[PDB]
Amino acid sequence: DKKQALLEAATQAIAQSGIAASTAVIARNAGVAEGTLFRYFATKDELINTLYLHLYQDHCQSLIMELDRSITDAKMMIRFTWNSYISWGLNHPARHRAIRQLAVSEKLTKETKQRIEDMFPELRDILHRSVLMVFMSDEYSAFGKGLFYALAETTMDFAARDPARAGEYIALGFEAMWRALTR
Amino acid sequence: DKKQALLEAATQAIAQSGIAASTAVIARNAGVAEGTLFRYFATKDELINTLYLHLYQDHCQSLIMELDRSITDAKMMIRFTWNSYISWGLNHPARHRAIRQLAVSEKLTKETKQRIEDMFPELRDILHRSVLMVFMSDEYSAFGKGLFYALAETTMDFAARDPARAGEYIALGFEAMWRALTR
Ligand SMILES: COc1cc2c(cc1OC)[C@H]1Cc3ccc(OC)c(OC)c3CN1CC2
Ligand SMILES: COc1cc2c(cc1OC)[C@H]1Cc3ccc(OC)c(OC)c3CN1CC2
Repeated sequence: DKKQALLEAATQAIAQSGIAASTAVIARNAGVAEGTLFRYFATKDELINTLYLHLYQDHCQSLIMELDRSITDAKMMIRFTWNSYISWGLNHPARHRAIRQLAVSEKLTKETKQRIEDMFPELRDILHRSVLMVFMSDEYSAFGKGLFYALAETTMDFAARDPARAGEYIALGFEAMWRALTR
Repeated sequence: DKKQALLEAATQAIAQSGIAASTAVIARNAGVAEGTLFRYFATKDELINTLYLHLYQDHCQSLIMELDRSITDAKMMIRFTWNSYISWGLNHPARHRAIRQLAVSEKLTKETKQRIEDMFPELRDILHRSVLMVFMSDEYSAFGKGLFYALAETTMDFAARDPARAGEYIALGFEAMWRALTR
C-alpha cells in the first residue's frame, strides 16, 4: 500500500535528516502529495509513534520466532537480543538509524510505550529483573534505551568497517552494554 | 590564518557530512581554492590526523589547566574528564561530532595516537590503571574510545533536549560509561 511506501520513505528521511524530517520530503520521496501523507498520518507525532511500532515490530517479530521454545537465562536471552539487533542494523542501516531516534522521542504516547514494552512478554519479564532500576523509571527509561542504541550503533559501525572482526566487536559491545545497563 | 579557517571548515564539514567529507567542500567553505587546502594538508589523511590533534587539544588544554595541582583518585579525575567533555560538546557540537569520527579513524598514524595518549600524562597514567585491558589493546583501543564517545553523545543529546535534567543525564551517563569501560 501507499502506507508501507510512506513508512519506508519516513524511515529513509528520518535516518538521513533526523526525526525533524519534513512531511513534504517524506511524501515527495514516497511519490505522493503531502495531503495524501496526512490521510495516513494526521500529525508528525502519529507518524513517529506508528513508525516506531512498525520498525520495532520488524525486528521483534523475527526475534520472537527464533527464540520460541528455547530455555534461556536472562543473560543468554539478552545476548541473543543484542546480537539479533546488531545483525538487523547491519542488514538495515536506515531502520536502525530511524528507530534509535524514534525510541527516545518526547512525542511517543504512553499507549505506544506500553505496546512496545508488551510486544515480547518473555523479554520484558527478563529485562524487568535485569535492567538497573533507574533505567526503568518513567524519567530515564528513554535515556537507558538511548545508551543501548548508542553502544549498538558503535558496534555496528565497527562491524561494518572491519567485518573480519564483526563477532569480536559484537561480543565486546554486548559486554560493555551489559555492564552499563544491568544490575 | 587560513590554516585555522581550514581546520574550522573541516570541523563543520566532517560534523555534518562525516569523515568522508570532500576537500573541495572544505576548501570552498573556508573561502579558498582546493589547491590552497592542499598547501596546508597534502592528503585527507594528514587533515584527519592534524584536525584530530587540534580538536583533542582544544578540550584537553583547558582540562589540564583546571585540574592542575588537584589531588584526585582515578575515578574523580575520570569523572571530571567526562563532565568536562560533555560541557565541551554541548558548547561545541560540531567539535564533538567531528572528533568522535576522527578518533576511530583507520587513517590515524601511530605518531598521532602516541601524541594523543601523552598529551595529558596524569590522565594517561590514571586510565592505564582503570581502563579494561581489552580497550587498551592495539586492536580494540579505537573501539573503546568509540564506546566512550557514543555514551558521551547520547548524554549530550539528552542534556541539550532536556536541560532541566542535564546534570542527572551526565551523572547517569558517567556511571554507565564507568561500568562499561573500567576494570
Ligand atoms: C528494535 O528492536 C529492539 C530494540 C531494543 C530492545 C529490543 C528490541 O527488539 C526486541 C531492547 C533490548 C534491551 C537489552 C538490554 C537492556 O538493558 C540491559 C535494555 O534496556 C535498557 C533493552 C531495551 N531495549 C533496547 C532497544
Ligand atoms: C577530546 O577530549 C577527550 C576525549 C577523550 C578522552 C579525553 C579527552 O580529553 C582529555 C578520553 C577520556 C576517557 C575516559 C574514560 C575511559 O575509559 C574508562 C577512556 O578510555 C576508553 C577514555 C579515553 N578517552 C575518550 C575520549
